Amino acid sequence: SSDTTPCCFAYIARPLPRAHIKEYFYTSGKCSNPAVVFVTRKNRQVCANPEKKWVREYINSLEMS
Amino acid sequence: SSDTTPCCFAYIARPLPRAHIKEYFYTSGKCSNPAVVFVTRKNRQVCANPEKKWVREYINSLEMS
Ligand SMILES: OC[C@H]1O[C@](CO)(O[C@H]2O[C@H](CO)[C@@H](O)[C@H](O)[C@H]2O)[C@@H](O)[C@@H]1O
Repeated sequence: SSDTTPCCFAYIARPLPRAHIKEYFYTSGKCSNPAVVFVTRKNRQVCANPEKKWVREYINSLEMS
Repeated sequence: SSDTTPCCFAYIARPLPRAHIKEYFYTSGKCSNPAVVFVTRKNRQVCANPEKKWVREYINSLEMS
């Protein structure tokens, strides 16, 4: 794209409360870091590390319904 | 909110209409590519090459307020 695209340069260090998260997306593969961005129920966006167990677990849960 | 950072990975190929732009900013030094972002009246964030004459001219005009 010739528009900006979001990248993550820090990850949240501890799990967000699951119940506060309603969506996720992956940042572009063009970014220097892989990242998951969780979207909260107050529509905040939070960067997280795909390598972490809780992150993969949250993703699996979000795809379950 | 958001802890993502906007980055640019391609530049618009032709000059944006000057009339459509309401401000600019430089992308973060965290991003791998240097870029100017022109923000349009409808809030597009368009990436532009800081080396191009039209980009520098537009910046200079925005700084004149
Ligand atoms: O139009 C969608 C998309 O394009 C950007 C470009 O970075 O993000 C994409 O990057 C990768 C391609 O490397 C794709 O996974 C994916 O479509 C996007 O993350 C971005 O402007 C836009 O989101």
